[PDB]
Amino acid sequence: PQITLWKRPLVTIKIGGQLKEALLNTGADDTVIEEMSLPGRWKPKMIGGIGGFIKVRQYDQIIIEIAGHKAIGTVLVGPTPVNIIGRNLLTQIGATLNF
Amino acid sequence: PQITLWKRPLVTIKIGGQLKEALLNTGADDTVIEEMSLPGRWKPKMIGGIGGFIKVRQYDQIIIEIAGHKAIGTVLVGPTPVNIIGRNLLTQIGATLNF
Ligand SMILES: CC(C)CN(C[C@@H](O)[C@H](Cc1ccccc1)NC(=O)O[C@H]1CO[C@H]2OCC[C@H]21)S(=O)(=O)c1ccc(N)cc1
Ligand SMILES: [Cl-]
Ligand code: NA
Repeated sequence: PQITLWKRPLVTIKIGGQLKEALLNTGADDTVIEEMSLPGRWKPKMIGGIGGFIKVRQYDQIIIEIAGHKAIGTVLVGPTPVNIIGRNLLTQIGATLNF
Repeated sequence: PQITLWKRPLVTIKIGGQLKEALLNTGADDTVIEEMSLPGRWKPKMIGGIGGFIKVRQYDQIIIEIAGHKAIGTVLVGPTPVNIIGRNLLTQIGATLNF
């Protein structure tokens, strides 16, 4: 796809069998999803956004489908205003910015 | 150009006579720049993301040069940790996400 930016670049994702909406976010180093259950152990992470730093749960090697594209990588879980797909998974699906 | 997302998509911008580095941010509706003076009227706004909200000044009809391409639109000025070029200006330079 070639996605223009007149609207939010929202796509459907699938994680743990569940469809969710998420924003493709070139401004995010990391993928951050709202509270949900994920398998395995997690490790601590602090991430800094516009308003300050927060604690999140870091899960590694999570299978996620993004707009029909398969990715396997790190997902952060915490109080984000919207689910965000960051560069760690945008690279896996081959996304680029073009102008 | 085509910008890969292995690293943060940083570009040079010219705004208010000043060169700055900024992040191309498809996850942001509005452009937000670190504290600086801009001409004309403004009004206060609150914007929020991970870690909460910050108060900014909203300036309308500001010209920015983004990696060489001139665009005009609203610029928010405030204590953002990173200068961010949001969709409101990315659209004007014809930026798309491709995968
Ligand atoms: C949270 C998003 C819905 C919205 N944001 C833009 C977003 O891309 C920020 C943009 C950004 C980038 C760096 C620092 C602050 C904000 N990225 C961000 O918080 O990413 C976090 C997850 O990965 C980590 O990598 C970057 C910080 C972490 S935001 O900065 O909160 C925001 C809200 C409204 C406007 N107009 C502009 C920005
Ligand atoms: Cl267009
Ligand atoms: Na103005």
